[PDB]
Amino acid sequence: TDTFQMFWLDYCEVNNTLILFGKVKLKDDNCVSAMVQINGLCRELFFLPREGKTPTDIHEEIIPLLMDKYGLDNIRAKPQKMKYSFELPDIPSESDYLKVLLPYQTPKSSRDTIPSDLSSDTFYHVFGGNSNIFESFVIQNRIMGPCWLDIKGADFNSIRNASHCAVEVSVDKPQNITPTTTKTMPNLRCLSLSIQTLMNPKENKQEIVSITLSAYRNISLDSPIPENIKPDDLCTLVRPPQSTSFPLGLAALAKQKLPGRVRLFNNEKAMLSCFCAMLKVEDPDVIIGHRLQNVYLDVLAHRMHDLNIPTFSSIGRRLRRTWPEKFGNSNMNHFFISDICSGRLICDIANEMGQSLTPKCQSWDLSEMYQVTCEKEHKPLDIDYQNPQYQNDVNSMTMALQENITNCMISAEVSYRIQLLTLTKQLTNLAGNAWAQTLGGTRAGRNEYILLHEFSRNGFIVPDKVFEPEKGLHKNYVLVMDFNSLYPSIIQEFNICFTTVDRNKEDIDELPSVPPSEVDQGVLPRLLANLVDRRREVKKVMKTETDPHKRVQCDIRQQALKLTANSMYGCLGYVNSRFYAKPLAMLVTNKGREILMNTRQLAESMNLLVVYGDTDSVMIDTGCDNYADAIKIGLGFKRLVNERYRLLEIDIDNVFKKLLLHAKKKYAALTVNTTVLEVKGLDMKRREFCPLSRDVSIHVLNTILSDKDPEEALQEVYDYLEDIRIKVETNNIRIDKYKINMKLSKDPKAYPGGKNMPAVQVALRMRKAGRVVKAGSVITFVITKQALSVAERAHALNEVMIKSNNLIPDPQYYLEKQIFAPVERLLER
Repeated sequence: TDTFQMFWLDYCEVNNTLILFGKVKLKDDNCVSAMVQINGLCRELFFLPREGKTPTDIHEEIIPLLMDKYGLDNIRAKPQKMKYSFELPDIPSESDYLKVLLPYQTPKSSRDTIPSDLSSDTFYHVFGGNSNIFESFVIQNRIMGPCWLDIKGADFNSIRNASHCAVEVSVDKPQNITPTTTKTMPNLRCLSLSIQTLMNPKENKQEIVSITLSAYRNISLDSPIPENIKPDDLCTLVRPPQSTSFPLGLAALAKQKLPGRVRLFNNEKAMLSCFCAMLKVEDPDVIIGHRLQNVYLDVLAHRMHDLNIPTFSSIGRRLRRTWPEKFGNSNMNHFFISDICSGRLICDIANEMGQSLTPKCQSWDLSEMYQVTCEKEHKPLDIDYQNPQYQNDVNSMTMALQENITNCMISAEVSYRIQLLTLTKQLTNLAGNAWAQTLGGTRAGRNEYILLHEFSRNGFIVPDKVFEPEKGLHKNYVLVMDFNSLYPSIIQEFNICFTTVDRNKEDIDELPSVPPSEVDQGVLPRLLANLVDRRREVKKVMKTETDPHKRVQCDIRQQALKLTANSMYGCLGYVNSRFYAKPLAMLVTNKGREILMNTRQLAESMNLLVVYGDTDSVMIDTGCDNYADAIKIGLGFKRLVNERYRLLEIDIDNVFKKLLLHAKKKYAALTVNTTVLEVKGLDMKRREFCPLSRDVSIHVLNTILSDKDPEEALQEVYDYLEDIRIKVETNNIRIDKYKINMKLSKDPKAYPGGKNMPAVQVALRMRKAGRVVKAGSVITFVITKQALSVAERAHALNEVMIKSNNLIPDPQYYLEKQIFAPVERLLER
C-alpha cells in the first residue's frame, strides 16, 4: 500500500543502468505501461587467494588500487567461502574468496572490466569480471522471469521524457526491488503486424509498400484465449508502389471491400511516420507476426533509417532521437534492432521458438501453419508490386491489401492457437531468464539461466559468460516411441553432475566414470528430479480438476516442465554452452547408446522389429494390423522398457497403419488419430509438376496404402495409369491439368541457358509480341506437340486452351517427365 508495484516484461541496458519495462495498475483498475530505471547495481567479483595467502591479503592489495582506477571513495568487500565445480583445472572445490562489489556506474573507466587472468602476488584468478548487468540484477535479486515487483523508494520526479511509457520512475539501489508471489498477471496489449515489401532492383533494396495493424487490447494469459478472437481495431497503411499517386477510386473501393480502416499516403516516408505514431498511441506490450525477427523487422528498421524517420524508437519503449553510430555491420544489426525494440515483446510464430511448437510443419509458410494449427485453408496470393498493373488497376491493389489484412489476422490467430505466449512465459519463469530471450532465442539461453540461478543460490561460483531405417512399405502398424527423456533420466539415475563426476580438467577428451552410489545427489540431478516431481504433481491435479480453464492451465504448466527437463542436456552437451563439459557429455552419450542398444534387444525379446531409431525416438513394427492390438503391444513395450529403466518413461507419439519409409523425415504413411494420409519430405517440389502429375501421385499412394490386397490394388494402379495414358494420347483431359508454373528469378533476357527453360521461351515470345514481363513474373505453360525442343514447344496456358489455336499437350513429355519419373520413385520399393 506504500510501494510501487509493477509487472515486468522486458528490459534494456544503457549508461550502466538497467531499465525494466512493464505494466502498472491505475485507480480505475486499468493497466498502463511503465519503466523503472535501476541505479546502484554492482558486479560481484570473487578473488581467489594464492597458496598461503588469505582474502584479507587480497583486500589490502587491490581494493586501494581499484579505488584509484575507478575513482571510488569506498568499495564494499568481504571474505566469503564459495564452492567451485566447473572446467577450470587449477581452482579448488572450495575456498575462501574476497567478494568485491564493483558498481557498474563509476566516475572513471566504467567501461573497463577486470580480466580473469589479472597479474597479482596475492590471488591467481578473478571471477565475475565481465558480468552482464541484467544477469547481475536477476541473479542477485532472485528474479524468475516476468512477475510482479514490489518497488520501494521509487523516485517519481527523477526521469524526464525518457520513454514511450505512461509512468516513469527510478530507484537508487536494486535491493529496493523484490518479487512477489502473485500468480495472476495483467492483460496484454497485442498488435499483429503484416508487411508487404517491394524489391528495388537499382539498389537491391527491400522497400515497404503497406502495413496492416490488428490490435487485441485484452489478451489474458490467465484464461484460455477464445478461438477466432476479433481485434478491437484493424488498420492498413499503404503507399503507391510505382508513382506518387494511386489508381482512381481506391478509397471508395476500400471502404466497400476491405475490413477495418485503410489509410493512403503519397510516399513511404509519410506512411512510416504515421506507423510510428500509431505504435506510440497503441502502446502494445506484444508485437505479433510471421518471420518478423530476421526478415521484416530488419527491413522496417533500415527503411526508417534510410528515410530518416524521427519517431523510429516507438517500435520499442525507450525514446531515442538518434540511431546508434554503427547502425547500417551485418551481425551487429541484430543487436541494434533487438535493443531498439526493447520494451515490446516480439511474438514471431515462425522463428526457432515458434517452429519448436509446430513440429508437424515442414516449411513454416504462413498458409501452411494456418492449415496445420487451425485446420483452415488459405490460398496465398503472390503479390509482386514491381508489376505495372498495381499503379493503375484499383482492383488488383485492393486484392493485394486484402491479402495483407488476411495474413495479419492469420498470424495472430495462429500465435494464440499454439499458445506461444503462455508456454514461453512458463518457460521463462522456470529458467529465470528474460521473456524476450525465450521468444527470440535458442534453448541455450534457458539452459544457461536455470543453472545460473540454481548454482548461485547454493553457494557455487558460476562460469564467466542410432539404427538405420528399414526402407520399404511396412504393412503392420508401426509405432513411433518417444525417447526425449532419455538423457534427463540418465543424468538423474546415474547422478551425473558438475559436482559429482571426478573428471580430468586437463584432458577433456578423457572419459570419466559415474560416481559411486555413496556420493550425494548433485545439483543438476536434483534439479531434474524436482522438475519431474512437480510435473507429476500437476498431472495428479489434472485427473481431478473439473474446470476446463484450470485444467488447460495445468496442461500448459505440465508441458513447460517437460520441455525444461528435456532441454537440460544442452547445458553440458552444446559445444558453445556456458556450462559445456565434454567429459559429462560423453558420459551421458555413452550410457545413451547402451540403453538404446539394449532397448533393441528388449524389442526383439517381444518379437518386435526396430524399423528406425535414435536418441529422440524409436520406431517399432508391432506385427499387428489392428489399432487396439498395436497400442497394446506399444504399451507392453513401454512397460518393459521402464522395468529395466525405472526413470525412463517413453510414450507413443505416432501411429502408422502403413509406412512407406526412406528416412526419418522422408516417408509416406496412413497416420491414426480416424486414419489420415501423411507425407513428409516427398512434397518438396510440387511447383515443377502439373495438377495431373500430382493427382496421379496422390491416387497411387492412396491405393498402395489402402487396406486392399497388394495385387488387386496394384492392378487398380495399372488400370489407372493405362487409362491415363490413353486419355493423354487422345487428349481428353482438361487443359488445366497440364499447367506448369515457373517463377522468373531474373530477367528472361539474362537467364543463362534460357533456350532450355520453357518458361523463358514463353516469356520472350511475349516480349517480341509486345506484352511486358519482368523478373518475378509467374509463367504458366503447357508443353505441346507438333524436331523441336521441349522449350520451343512450350506455350502459355491461355493460348493452349483456345481450341482454334490447334495446340495439344505432348504425350511423350507428360508421360515420361511428368508421370513416369515421379512414379519411378514412388514405387521403387
